[PDB]
Amino acid sequence: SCMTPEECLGMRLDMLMTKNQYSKEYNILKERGFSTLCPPKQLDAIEKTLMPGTARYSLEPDSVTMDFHEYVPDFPCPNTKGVRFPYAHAVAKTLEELEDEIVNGLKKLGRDPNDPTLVIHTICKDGADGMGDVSVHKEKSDHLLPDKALRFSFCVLRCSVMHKDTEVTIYEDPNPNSVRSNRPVLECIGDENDDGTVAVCVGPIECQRLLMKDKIMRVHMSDGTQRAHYLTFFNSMVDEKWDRAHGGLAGAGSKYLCTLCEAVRDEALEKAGSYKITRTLKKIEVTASKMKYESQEKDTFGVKGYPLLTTEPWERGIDATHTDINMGNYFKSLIVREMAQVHSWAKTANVKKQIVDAESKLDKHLKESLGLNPTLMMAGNYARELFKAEHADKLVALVDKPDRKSALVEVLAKFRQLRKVYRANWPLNDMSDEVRQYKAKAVEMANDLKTHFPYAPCTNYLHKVIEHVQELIEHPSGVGSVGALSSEGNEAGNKLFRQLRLGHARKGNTYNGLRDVLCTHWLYTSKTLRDKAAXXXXXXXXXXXXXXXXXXX
Amino acid sequence: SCMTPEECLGMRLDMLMTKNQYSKEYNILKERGFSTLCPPKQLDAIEKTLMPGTARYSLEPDSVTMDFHEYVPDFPCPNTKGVRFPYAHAVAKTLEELEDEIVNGLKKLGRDPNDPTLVIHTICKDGADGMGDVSVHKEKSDHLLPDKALRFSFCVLRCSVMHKDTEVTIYEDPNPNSVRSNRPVLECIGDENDDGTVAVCVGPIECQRLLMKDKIMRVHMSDGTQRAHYLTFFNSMVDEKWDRAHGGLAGAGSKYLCTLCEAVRDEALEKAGSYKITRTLKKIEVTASKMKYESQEKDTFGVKGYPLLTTEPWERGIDATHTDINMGNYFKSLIVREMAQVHSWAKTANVKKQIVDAESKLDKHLKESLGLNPTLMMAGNYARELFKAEHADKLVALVDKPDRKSALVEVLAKFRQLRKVYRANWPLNDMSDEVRQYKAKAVEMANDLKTHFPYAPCTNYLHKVIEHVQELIEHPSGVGSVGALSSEGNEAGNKLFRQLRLGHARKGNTYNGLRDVLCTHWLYTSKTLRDKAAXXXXXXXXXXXXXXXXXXX
Amino acid sequence: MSSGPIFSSLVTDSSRSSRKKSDSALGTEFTVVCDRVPLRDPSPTVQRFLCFVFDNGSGAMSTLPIDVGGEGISLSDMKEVKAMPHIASGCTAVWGPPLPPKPGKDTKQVILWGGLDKRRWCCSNDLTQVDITITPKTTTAKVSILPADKQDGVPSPRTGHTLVAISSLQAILFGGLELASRHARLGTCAQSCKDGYFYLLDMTTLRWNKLPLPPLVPRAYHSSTWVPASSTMVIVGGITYSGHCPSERLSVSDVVCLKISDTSQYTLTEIHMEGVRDSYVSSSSASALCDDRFVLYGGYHHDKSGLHPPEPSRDLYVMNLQTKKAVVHHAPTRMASAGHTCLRLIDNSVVMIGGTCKSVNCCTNL
Amino acid sequence: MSSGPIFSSLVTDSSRSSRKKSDSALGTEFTVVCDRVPLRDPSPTVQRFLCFVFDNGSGAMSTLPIDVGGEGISLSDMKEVKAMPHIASGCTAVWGPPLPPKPGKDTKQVILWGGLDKRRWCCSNDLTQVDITITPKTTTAKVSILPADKQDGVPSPRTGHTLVAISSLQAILFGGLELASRHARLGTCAQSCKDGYFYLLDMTTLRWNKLPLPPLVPRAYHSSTWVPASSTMVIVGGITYSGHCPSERLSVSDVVCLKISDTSQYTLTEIHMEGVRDSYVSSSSASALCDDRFVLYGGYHHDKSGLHPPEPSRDLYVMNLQTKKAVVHHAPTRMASAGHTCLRLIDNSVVMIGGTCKSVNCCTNL
DNA sequence: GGCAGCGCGCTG
DNA sequence: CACTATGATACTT
DNA sequence: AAGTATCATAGTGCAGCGCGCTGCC
DNA sequence: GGCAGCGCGCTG
DNA sequence: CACTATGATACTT
DNA sequence: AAGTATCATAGTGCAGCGCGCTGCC
Ligand SMILES: [Ca+2]
Ligand SMILES: [Ca+2]
Ligand SMILES: [Zn+2]
Ligand SMILES: [Zn+2]
Repeated sequence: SCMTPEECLGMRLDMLMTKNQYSKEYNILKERGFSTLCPPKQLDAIEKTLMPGTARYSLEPDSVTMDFHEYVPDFPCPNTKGVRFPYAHAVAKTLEELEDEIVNGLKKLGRDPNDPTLVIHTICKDGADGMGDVSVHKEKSDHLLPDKALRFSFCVLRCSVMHKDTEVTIYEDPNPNSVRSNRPVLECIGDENDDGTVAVCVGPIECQRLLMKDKIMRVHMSDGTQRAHYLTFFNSMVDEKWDRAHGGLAGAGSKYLCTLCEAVRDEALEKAGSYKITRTLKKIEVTASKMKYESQEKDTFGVKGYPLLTTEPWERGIDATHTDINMGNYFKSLIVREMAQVHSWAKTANVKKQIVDAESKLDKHLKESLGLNPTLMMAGNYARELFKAEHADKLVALVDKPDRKSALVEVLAKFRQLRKVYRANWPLNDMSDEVRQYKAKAVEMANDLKTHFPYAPCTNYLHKVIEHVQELIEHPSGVGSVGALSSEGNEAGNKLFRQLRLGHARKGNTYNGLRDVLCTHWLYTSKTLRDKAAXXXXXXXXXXXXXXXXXXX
Repeated sequence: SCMTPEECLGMRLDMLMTKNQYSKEYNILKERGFSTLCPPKQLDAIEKTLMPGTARYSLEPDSVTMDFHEYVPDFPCPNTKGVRFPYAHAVAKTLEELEDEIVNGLKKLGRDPNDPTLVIHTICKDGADGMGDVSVHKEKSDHLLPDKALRFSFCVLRCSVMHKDTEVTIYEDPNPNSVRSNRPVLECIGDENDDGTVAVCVGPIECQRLLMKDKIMRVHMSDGTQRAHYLTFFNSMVDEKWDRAHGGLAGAGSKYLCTLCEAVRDEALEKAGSYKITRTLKKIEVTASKMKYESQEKDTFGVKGYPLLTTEPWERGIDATHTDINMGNYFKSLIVREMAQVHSWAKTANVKKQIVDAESKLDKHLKESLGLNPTLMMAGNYARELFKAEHADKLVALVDKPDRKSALVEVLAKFRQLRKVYRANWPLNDMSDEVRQYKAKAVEMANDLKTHFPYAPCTNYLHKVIEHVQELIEHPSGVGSVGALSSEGNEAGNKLFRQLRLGHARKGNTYNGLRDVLCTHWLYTSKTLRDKAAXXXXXXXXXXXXXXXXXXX
Repeated sequence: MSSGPIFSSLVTDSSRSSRKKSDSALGTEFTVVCDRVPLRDPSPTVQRFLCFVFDNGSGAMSTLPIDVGGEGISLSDMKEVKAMPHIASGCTAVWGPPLPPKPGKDTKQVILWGGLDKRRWCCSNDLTQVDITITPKTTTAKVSILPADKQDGVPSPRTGHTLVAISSLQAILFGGLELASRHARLGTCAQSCKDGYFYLLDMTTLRWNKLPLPPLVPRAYHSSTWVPASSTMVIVGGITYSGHCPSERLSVSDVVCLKISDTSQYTLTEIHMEGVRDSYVSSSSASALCDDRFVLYGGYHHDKSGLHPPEPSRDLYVMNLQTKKAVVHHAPTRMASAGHTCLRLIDNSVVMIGGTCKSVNCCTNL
Repeated sequence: MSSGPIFSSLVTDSSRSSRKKSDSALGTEFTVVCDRVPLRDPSPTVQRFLCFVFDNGSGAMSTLPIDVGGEGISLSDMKEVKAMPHIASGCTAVWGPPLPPKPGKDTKQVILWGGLDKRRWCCSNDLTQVDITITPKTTTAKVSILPADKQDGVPSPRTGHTLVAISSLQAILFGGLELASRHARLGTCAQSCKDGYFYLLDMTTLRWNKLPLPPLVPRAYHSSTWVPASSTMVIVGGITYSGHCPSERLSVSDVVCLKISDTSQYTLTEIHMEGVRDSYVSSSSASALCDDRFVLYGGYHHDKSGLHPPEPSRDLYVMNLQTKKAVVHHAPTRMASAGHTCLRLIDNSVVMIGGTCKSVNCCTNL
């Protein structure tokens, strides 16, 4: 008759049904008298079960993100309000989840409850990015809230290095670059350009991350027997504007373009391949103990750096998904430059009229067969149309003088052929000859720009394509890819963040409401829930491919 | 065991549960095997029942809003796409709803199935207003879609004039200025400033409305017996920017300020009380048959008019709810003008610095006890704080020289005392001495501005307060109010309009998706549904007022 | 000199004009005369086409001249004179009767007829006289709207056409109908209502005396311009009263006063041609002329679907109707970006070609 | 002349300055000297306080002078000279040793000590020398950051204070501590760690020789400024190491070198006063001086809650500590909008008062 | 030796 | 060569 | 008549900065 | 007699 | 003196 | 231990136009 509360809790989340609506449906089928879903007092018992902070290591949830006094304005507290977790409990509660997966994951060997025997080598990733223009409330105070929010989350990818000579991957979380495998850590209302605050909220999380990393742990008193793990991370969701203003460097660059190598702006040459690692801190001190702007000024700098270098592990950083936007802003720009017979990238007073008019003509012509409404701030759906295997002739159809047309399609064709390296979730398990030839293939692709075009602008992502990808995937003890290591799982999460706040969560008080954003957003992404909900068997129709016909319909 | 489909259809709408989510919950409790809600194939049978166009008068739904050819571009078709209904079917289907209400509404007389005996005198209202900045799709064409939308809906208020000498109101729809009693007629994607299109979509709806109005009808072959009605309407949701650019007149005015009277800009006198009615059309023809800009130029004009006067019944128009914004922009402006000792409303190069600095001081001081984040485009929630019975001292606390402080609070106190006339749903059933003295009371309120202030600006709504309210409510055969005749039910409906489109309805094709907006938004507001759903009895606690204590908690 | 190059004329930088780049040539209708007082180039050489490229209401700004000099095209003036009470897409007919001259300026009378409404979305028969007068360095304007009071034998108000006439007081021809929606009409306005009539329109006496003929009913939406010099006037296709049957044209139709020393013997004939492919009209407008032949544009710059033939496209068709062996050839087709909205610029005994467009503000030249 | 009016000085129209209306006086720390070279008014009458009102990093723009002339206040210059590598809310100590003069310009040495970090959010002990030199119509600057290499007897880096000293090479006093968060500290940083020590700081030889005394532990967050003319220096309240016990002060505390002809006999005493109400400090800053007494602001322009007393508010307190009958009265309190952030401007044997604020850029005058 | 404009390109 | 989201409807079961 | 599959696409990544010239001091 | 700026105030 | 929407929790049943 | 009631507030109303001066022709 009556039911299981975990079934109801799994039922609620895929609806994104707010709590009062579930109470209303419970009351309706109660008043009609149907043996049905559980009451919410049966829910909020086990709602505190899945909250973090219920394990041990190698009691109030939802801690305030200020953690100092109120009545004494001696510290200049910056304008920020939000809720965070302790990071280690957030690691451990996710570790409680995949325990049963490891049980069916320790196959072809077994020997499962052997604690000092088989130590599991897991590896994950994290990152943070800001927001823009979320609504502001009454706030009853004497200082505003600057419109924006910070979020910090982290995923889980692999769990096998330290295994046998038959070192075999046993769990990959098959999506993996998405929502519903992103566990939240930090939500706060703040701002990051006149920043002041990342050292208040995000700073101590990284100072905890240093104590986390590179250590054998045990999920202490898990469930009956324990289970050990070796935690490893990979910080690469820190896309370029975040990269340098807290990785010490300077954003637009104009002297050193990469946050991995040392390279001149004006080099379209073969390679750099240098891998600066944490040296810059020492070159802070030489600027700090001697003549801040007048010592070693553009003299010893492998790369310019103002501050003393927040978040730590700088030998690993690139994104994949957040390069298609700059690749599109590169190639559509090149097509516009080709459209009117101009040269020398600029907006000169007798050239930019031709440039803007040809760009408007390209916009209307691309509208007459495809879609481009906006002009600025390209979207990834507009990116993927510009690299699909079809529609290549439609992107060049106004370009006369067909030799330039053939070369312009040929460079894009090289780009399609060699684009499959990144935004592939697992290379080294596919396309491995392309993986072992991609450096020479990308040198050829830059060579095609080198001879058919005298322009050669090298923006901040071409140097992250024609180098820093072959050796990056090739590198030992990393992961061996960039695609599954990307940063789209936060961004669709940001699509949820307005959606879980703008008329979803507690309203009427800012700090009391953002906590209820974070609580249900933590409950949204437990795999223990999504394995228990929405898991049925659809009616089979012989793999939905063919009777013997009709690849479509 | 199994259930009623109307119960399920009422269950879905208060959730705003999208159709696939209901299919998902049906599949989940089906796979768990619980005798529960109906399948969606049981829904879409009776989903076509409640659609309009299933009665007769005194078969495809969802007609296209172009209704001419495609292959022949001879007419310059303007950029617009949307879905409308035939208006008369939309009247009749709502008439099918309240039939059972009339059955229990014909009380203390009875004589219910007597068709030529008791003719029911109903009366309603309508109006339209635009939108702003809704997302644009691919559209696969050679012309854009200008970001915006038009909506047109209509309510139902009263149903008793032509009854006995004991002429008694029998149904009032108790909310009534809200959503869930607004039935849609027109949704379209268009624009109204470089308009062209209101004569395409809205125009024929008003040309149908002329054939509708002032006629005894019968809801032909209703349910067993028929039922007659006498339809009457009242177009007043047409707030000021809509009022003149299709009521012929000129928006800012500066010579004639009211769309009911003929009045000079520079008259803060006793009254006007003139009631121009449809005369302007004749003064179009005298400008049309003679010397368009050089005949009767500011000579015969009771009011300036360029065009030949769209939508008809111009003797009735004002809003109540959309005056609090201009009243707040009046009174906060007056408080700012009082804050620094200035005169003569302007922004002079030696005065507007004082004005802006005092306004910023007032903004920060009001922030230190209450809330005002923005500057432009005031909201009604910010309006109602400026007229609440408390907080009056906090709005004047920076104003020194306490005689001006006392007068400034006194004028607002007159405004609170005499504000209860409008935004009351039914005067002539309450506050009737205020109703019979409000003209002299408002003359006194304008007299208070007259003597304690030498400024006297008369904006376009003070003339709609100190006149055109007493006689408007007093007028025979109207309704006898302005408050329940207001225009907020559209605007919260606009809060639903993004909400039923932005990731709710059909997506991927504009015209096919906006139809599914309109269909579920028509299904959202049937009273036959909301009487069948969400109607339970809460657990009583002796009217939730007192045991004998504690007016709060 | 026929068969001359493209001449994409020089665009406007919006430096001293309004914020449109002069791209508002969509939905425009105007006239132009080779006329004196060279107030845009006071030179002893440059004969100048005087012009007012805007004569509309809801299409654009109210009225506007242009810098069509002798050879080149630029800006020379910006008006909003008599700011928009005017007509929708209507016509722009033959010049009115001349006035007594003045020491320094010349007089013009413009007739405007037919069109939609920007306010009612229905028919309109706004007979409109506009007085235009040109002195150096400025002009003036007067408006004379005349509704049906002065009108005698009122024709049915209707959609679209052009109008041609002998230069004083004579016949003005062949409007194009609307299937207008009225009260109780809004369902299935794809019907077919018809007049198809001659009407002689005296310019001063406002009287549409319909000339006697057994009426050829179909094909009244487009036409050509009346020709001098052993005169003729031709109608071209574009309509079947319904919006459902195409107008794939392989012949023409001559409306001409037969003995032009008086105004008599109004007959009608059709002449098949040396047809290149098919489908003379792309359901759009050509209507322009030449000195011994026609200049007929009109094709699809963008291939909106012809109903039965997959024929029509943006090229130029030139008809040798003046020859008794009436044939059709082509000039070398200057396949620019143009098409589907052209307006004329003719000259007798010589080829001098101008034209406008929708928003590709350019020049069609032959 | 003490007890003079408000003098809300004249605001900046942002016509030739940056886009801040000079309202960026929040979180600022500076010095000022009555000094020659009247480069802002070359007159034989107007003696001028020379000043550089910005000496900060993350608080504002990097550095900035001001048009404090003889009497009135305006703008005269806008800098971003040595653009922001500098310190957070730290101190701004006593002027450094003078340099050999030059024909046309004068030399200055500024010491900066203590403060937060805009990048690490922890302690910092940035001992900073800044060379300042003023010629007419422009200046120059040099930066000399010195970390702990040249530092001998390094004190614990800490939150906030002011620093006073005899004009050359002598004792510089009483920083204010942080309950700093470290690794494994983030829960309950409401503890109490203490030093409470004298330290004599030679300006040239970077050595914090801690002067011997049995240490009064509490009350090191605010203080006053050292006074000449039978010298004295006073500490004022504001802290109980915890952020949980208030600092309702009814007495003062004299730190003074006893026999100032040498630098010896460092003692300590407290003196109760003619207390007006209670609670000398509103948990904020006064620290300013006068010529025979003190000028002590600091009260709540906005009443943030005192913990135990409901006493503190925006008025001026003036202490008669120079009198052996040490009493407390008031000057007539110019209750302007000011409060809670004041910086000093003193002069010997006369009352000449200036001050800044958070964003109400004004002048405190007595 | 600065120095504050254009003037724009980098990534948002 | 992100995934997750929407509602008819044509084509299997 | 029940049940997927297919069709096309929206959602969200949303200003500082740092050059490189320039006369121009 | 226009006439196109400020210059802003009306209602959005 | 619009109504409808959100989630604890204090106070009734 | 079940059930309302209370607490505070977000949501949506989101550029044309028409004066009234002005020298300025
Ligand atoms: Ca971001
Ligand atoms: Ca609106
Ligand atoms: Zn690199
Ligand atoms: Zn009026």
